[PDB]
Amino acid sequence: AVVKCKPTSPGRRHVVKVVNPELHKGKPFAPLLEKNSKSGGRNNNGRITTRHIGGGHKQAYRIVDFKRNKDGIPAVVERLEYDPNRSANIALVLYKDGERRYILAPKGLKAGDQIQSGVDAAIKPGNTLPMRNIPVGSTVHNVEMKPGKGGQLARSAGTYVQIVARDGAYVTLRLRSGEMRKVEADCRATLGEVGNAEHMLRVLGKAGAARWRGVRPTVRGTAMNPVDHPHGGGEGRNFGKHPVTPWGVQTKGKKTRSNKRTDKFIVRRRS
Amino acid sequence: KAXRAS
Amino acid sequence: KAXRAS
Amino acid sequence: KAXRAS
Amino acid sequence: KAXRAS
Amino acid sequence: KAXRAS
Amino acid sequence: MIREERLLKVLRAPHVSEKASTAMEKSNTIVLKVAKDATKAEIKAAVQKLFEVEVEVVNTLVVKGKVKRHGQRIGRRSDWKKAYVTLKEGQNL
Amino acid sequence: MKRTFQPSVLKRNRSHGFRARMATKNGRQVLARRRAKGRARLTVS
RNA sequence: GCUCGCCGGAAGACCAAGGGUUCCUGUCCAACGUUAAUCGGGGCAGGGUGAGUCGACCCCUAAGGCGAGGCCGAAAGGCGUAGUCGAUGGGAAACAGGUUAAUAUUCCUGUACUUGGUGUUACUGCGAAGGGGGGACGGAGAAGGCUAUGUUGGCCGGGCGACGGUUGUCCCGGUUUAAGCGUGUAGGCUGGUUUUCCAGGCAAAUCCGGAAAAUCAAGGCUGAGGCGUGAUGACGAGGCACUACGGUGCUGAAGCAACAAAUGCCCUGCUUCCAGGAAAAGCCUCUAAGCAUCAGGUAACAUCAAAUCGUACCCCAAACCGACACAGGUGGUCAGGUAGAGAAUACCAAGGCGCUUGAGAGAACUCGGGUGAAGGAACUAGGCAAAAUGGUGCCGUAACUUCGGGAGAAGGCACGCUGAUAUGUAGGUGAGGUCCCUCGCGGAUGGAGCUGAAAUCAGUCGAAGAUACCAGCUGGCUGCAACUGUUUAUUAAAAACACAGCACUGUGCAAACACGAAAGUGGACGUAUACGGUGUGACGCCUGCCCGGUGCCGGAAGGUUAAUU
RNA sequence: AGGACCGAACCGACUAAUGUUGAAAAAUUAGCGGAUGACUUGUGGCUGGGGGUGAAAGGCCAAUCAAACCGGGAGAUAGCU
Ligand SMILES: [K+]
Ligand SMILES: [K+]
Ligand SMILES: [K+]
Ligand SMILES: [K+]
Ligand SMILES: [K+]
Ligand SMILES: [K+]
Ligand SMILES: [K+]
Ligand SMILES: [K+]
Ligand SMILES: [K+]
Ligand SMILES: [K+]
Ligand SMILES: [K+]
Ligand SMILES: [K+]
Ligand SMILES: [K+]
Ligand SMILES: [K+]
Ligand SMILES: [K+]
Ligand SMILES: [K+]
Ligand SMILES: [K+]
Ligand SMILES: [Mg+2]
Ligand SMILES: [Mg+2]
Ligand SMILES: [Mg+2]
Ligand SMILES: [Mg+2]
Ligand SMILES: [Mg+2]
Ligand SMILES: [Mg+2]
Ligand SMILES: [Mg+2]
Ligand SMILES: [Mg+2]
Ligand SMILES: [Mg+2]
Ligand SMILES: [Mg+2]
Ligand SMILES: [Mg+2]
Ligand SMILES: [Mg+2]
Ligand SMILES: [Mg+2]
Ligand SMILES: [Mg+2]
Ligand SMILES: [Mg+2]
Ligand SMILES: [Mg+2]
Ligand SMILES: [Mg+2]
Ligand SMILES: [Mg+2]
Ligand SMILES: [Mg+2]
Ligand SMILES: [Mg+2]
Ligand SMILES: [Mg+2]
Ligand SMILES: [Mg+2]
Ligand SMILES: [Mg+2]
Ligand SMILES: [Mg+2]
Ligand SMILES: [Mg+2]
Ligand SMILES: [Mg+2]
Ligand SMILES: [Mg+2]
Ligand SMILES: [Mg+2]
Ligand SMILES: [Mg+2]
Ligand SMILES: [Mg+2]
Ligand SMILES: [Mg+2]
Ligand SMILES: [Mg+2]
Ligand SMILES: [Mg+2]
Ligand SMILES: [Mg+2]
Ligand SMILES: [Mg+2]
Ligand SMILES: [Mg+2]
Ligand SMILES: [Mg+2]
Ligand SMILES: [Mg+2]
Ligand SMILES: [Mg+2]
Ligand SMILES: [Mg+2]
Ligand SMILES: [Mg+2]
Ligand SMILES: [Mg+2]
Ligand SMILES: [Mg+2]
Ligand SMILES: [Mg+2]
Ligand SMILES: [Mg+2]
Ligand SMILES: [Mg+2]
Ligand SMILES: [Mg+2]
Ligand SMILES: [Mg+2]
Ligand SMILES: [Mg+2]
Ligand SMILES: [Mg+2]
Ligand SMILES: [Mg+2]
Ligand SMILES: [Mg+2]
Ligand SMILES: [Mg+2]
Repeated sequence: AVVKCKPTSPGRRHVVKVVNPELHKGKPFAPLLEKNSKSGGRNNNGRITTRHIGGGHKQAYRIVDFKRNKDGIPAVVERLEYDPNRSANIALVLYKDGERRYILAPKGLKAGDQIQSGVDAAIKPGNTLPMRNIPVGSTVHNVEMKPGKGGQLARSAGTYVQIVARDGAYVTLRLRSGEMRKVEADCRATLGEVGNAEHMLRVLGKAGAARWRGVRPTVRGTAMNPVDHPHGGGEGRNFGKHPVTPWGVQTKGKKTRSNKRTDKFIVRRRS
Repeated sequence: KAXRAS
Repeated sequence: KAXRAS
Repeated sequence: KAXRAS
Repeated sequence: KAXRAS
Repeated sequence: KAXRAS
Repeated sequence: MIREERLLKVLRAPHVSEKASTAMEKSNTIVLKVAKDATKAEIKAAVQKLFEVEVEVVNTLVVKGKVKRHGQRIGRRSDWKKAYVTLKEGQNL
Repeated sequence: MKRTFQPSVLKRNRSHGFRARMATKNGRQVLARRRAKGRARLTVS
């Protein structure tokens, strides 16, 4: 449920929380946990390479099964869990042989539901098949881009891909961006949408809530001195130049895709 | 791949 | 010793 | 207590 | 002074 | 004991 | 078994002081200056061989040498090891 | 007021000690220069 | 030495860091010490630091560092795999009393505990670089049970008062005791037990995970405190005997209860929330290859071992960082009494100090304060400064509002002490007894004793009862910024920055983008409900016209146009 | 519950006076703001100079910052004093 906080303090007035009562209140499944490495957006040279990253809550990494390659063996959803590492929720699934895994929780999937991967799996949400075996027009998520590599497309909360056509070795996919892209038909996809579609209706409500997520403040280029940013300078609020990145590239319309290797696969750009 | 474990 | 960092 | 006295 | 408020 | 030389 | 050549090098001098005198009279403990690299086991072995007394236990400490001045020229005395060697009751050096 | 020198022997030795100097060619050049000058104390060590 | 004053959540005590002999004793007073100095953190000499259990070393890892090969780079080098380092984190064990001029959980006394090596006795599936378990984790909140600790009584010892009174409902002091071992309690967690089987845990597994039966309705795990023992001991007010007036030696009473009570312990708990909360080893368990009347395991006993280095002293400071014996700076720990909500504040205890020039005098003027006739902002750029307000309980409280607020709005009344209700009430705690008793760390009744608000009525003192310290000034109109935050270390704290929210735009993942001659790395162990860039800046109502210019996006027929030929 | 409220520790630095060859190369005193958080703090680590880092003041990067410090080119050059 999407819940508005009452304005008992000014930092609470605008808060809108997504409260899912079905998520496991307890601890995550410890065999599928690893540590994360907080970067502060710094690379191995120790330099900030992505600005505005730092702090926020400590997070354990849940090993999610994006490959969904345990074919033939049914699994039962034990519980839905909060995952701090991503927008989607995850589902702890128990395979009939005793193996536990995490998957991305699809929309609708709940504790007790049966899932299965493979060529012969039923067309139902949470099942994973090669897109060769998924009907054209189907809604899918966690879509592989190379066979056996693991799902890379439509993993964020509420996202999905439409299989719009199948022609030979390739399917054509309508991505959430609006891009039409070809992928090999041998690539796997999970049926249904990624759950937690209410994610986008959250309102952080205060500066501190972004800080909890490890987002540090954005300083506007125009608030700086010329030495620091192309936009810097001026007696009072001045601008008078084409908007650019801190490194001087135009930042209002200029296209930056340059990948001749993958151009072949793009049927139609998002435009 | 990667210091986390890969 | 090792991909965790040791 | 309690400022009322205690 | 307290429990009562103070 | 002597590693100094004895 | 430590070699006798080693044992003949480890004990350097009896340490003369009020504390050492009190140690011997009250607690049956001789205080020795010992080689800086002397272990408790070597000091025990040496005292038993050379003084011919039963040793109960050796306690050891390193005395850090004092910084001193000789005609407004700064110097430091050497560090040295002190051993409190507790003899078994009734040995009497 | 907190002044600039806040001593830590560990940080001193890690920053400027003999082994830190020996770890790089530029640090070994420091030691070469200080030996050539005839410094009594080559490093903070 | 007596008195006085000051600190006492410190100006006491113990440490880490840092320093390094500053420690203790003797001796000296040139210099050092903002004065003198017989004194000193000064000179000189001598002394002083005692560990299986405290810490380091050590085993284990984090960030990160280094990094055989390797990948990359004119060279230098960069990155990184196995590795290997790296605590600020995980990993065995000791307490009380006594003692030195100066060390003590280290010495001594008493009483313990841990790990490992040998040897022996008995019983034995052992075996890891592998599997599994465990270690192993957040914020907030709430309550119960406790203890530290305090207070009072009882007890024991001493007292009978410099001035009225003081054999009592009187005064002073003491009333302390550990780890360990035994017991298992308030509380917390979890169904147990066997059998059969299995696409998982790289192989295997008797382990873990899974499935199905049977069967029992209870077991198990955890756990403060208490109690017992430790302890016929130790300690002990004091007295006595010595005194080289510093202190030695001896002797030793009571040593209980009730009540109050932590921020400590049960509690790595419980409840709840979202921002979803290290790792690795020790440890436990499983087997592999291998070993197979052995090795090895297990338990019992004996025996040996536990090295090395630190340990003095200062440590909110005269010993560290500040050139100084410098109003500065510096992390952790301990937490007495009366009043108090309190770690505020006042006064005190333990303990520590009076700040290393003094003596006079009692001008102007300066500094820090106190009081002020009448007036009361007339001062001034400006009420700057000062003065004022200030507590608790209750009554009461406007516009406006996003319905939370505004609000402690405003304003008002009561307030000490004594007695009574009731020689101390409601409440809290709870003995002996009596009664059941899975006959006990149990339940039921029982109220002694202890603690103890609040109210009302009646009195009573003062000018004044929130009497000190402590402790909101209030209201009205308006600019700006929604808000909490952030900032020019050292003249600017703001209307500036940020901010949630909004929009545009890029980005299909080997993402855009960024750091990198590169390899790589960040972005992200993310994947368009995502990520980067830009502008705007909560929310409400909204956001009009212009694409000529400059960008950007798309087009590409035609004109012009590079190397090349 | 809360970037909630009052208020110590703790963090800060709005006003005034003092001090300005200071007790102090930025403090003291009286008031002042935050005080469960976008908090604060110990230990260690990483980022390096046209470089870092910056809730952005050209702030900060060892009392130094519109380009640190040290050494070197170096006796730069100085139609100026
Ligand atoms: K901004
Ligand atoms: K500008
Ligand atoms: K800068
Ligand atoms: K500007
Ligand atoms: K400006
Ligand atoms: K004098
Ligand atoms: K040791
Ligand atoms: K060692
Ligand atoms: K009297
Ligand atoms: K113990
Ligand atoms: K006991
Ligand atoms: K010591
Ligand atoms: K220290
Ligand atoms: K205003
Ligand atoms: K301000
Ligand atoms: K245009
Ligand atoms: K520079
Ligand atoms: Mg950003
Ligand atoms: Mg999530
Ligand atoms: Mg992440
Ligand atoms: Mg923004
Ligand atoms: Mg500016
Ligand atoms: Mg520019
Ligand atoms: Mg203008
Ligand atoms: Mg203009
Ligand atoms: Mg001993
Ligand atoms: Mg020692
Ligand atoms: Mg000296
Ligand atoms: Mg002294
Ligand atoms: Mg003098
Ligand atoms: Mg001296
Ligand atoms: Mg490397
Ligand atoms: Mg190691
Ligand atoms: Mg450590
Ligand atoms: Mg001492
Ligand atoms: Mg008690
Ligand atoms: Mg009299
Ligand atoms: Mg607290
Ligand atoms: Mg000491
Ligand atoms: Mg002084
Ligand atoms: Mg000082
Ligand atoms: Mg402090
Ligand atoms: Mg106080
Ligand atoms: Mg005067
Ligand atoms: Mg006055
Ligand atoms: Mg007047
Ligand atoms: Mg008057
Ligand atoms: Mg008036
Ligand atoms: Mg006027
Ligand atoms: Mg005037
Ligand atoms: Mg004022
Ligand atoms: Mg005043
Ligand atoms: Mg105006
Ligand atoms: Mg503001
Ligand atoms: Mg503010
Ligand atoms: Mg300033
Ligand atoms: Mg200012
Ligand atoms: Mg990448
Ligand atoms: Mg703006
Ligand atoms: Mg417009
Ligand atoms: Mg607050
Ligand atoms: Mg500041
Ligand atoms: Mg102040
Ligand atoms: Mg406020
Ligand atoms: Mg406050
Ligand atoms: Mg400017
Ligand atoms: Mg500076
Ligand atoms: Mg320059
Ligand atoms: Mg030249
Ligand atoms: Mg010149």
